Amino acid sequence: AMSMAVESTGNAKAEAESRAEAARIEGEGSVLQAKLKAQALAIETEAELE
Amino acid sequence: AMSMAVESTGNAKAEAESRAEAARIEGEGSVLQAKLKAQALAIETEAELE
Repeated sequence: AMSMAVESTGNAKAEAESRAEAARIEGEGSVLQAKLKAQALAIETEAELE
Repeated sequence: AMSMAVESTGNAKAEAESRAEAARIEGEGSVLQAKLKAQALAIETEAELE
């Protein structure tokens, strides 16, 4: 029982930390997409402003 | 369990940091597109202004 218990806990922490680390860096990805697509829209309509 | 755990966490951080770094620089891409397509529209209708 405890054998396949640690089996199951690791086996699911597997498909867990997978999507988890993917989430980490897809998130910091959108973080800099934010900082950037900011300066995109921020000055598109700064020239179009004028 | 912990073996395929670190497997899964890296395997998903893979498809994560992929879209993440793509997001980084597609974002800074639109950032300068912004600074530029600004000066595009900013003076199209500066001559058309006149």
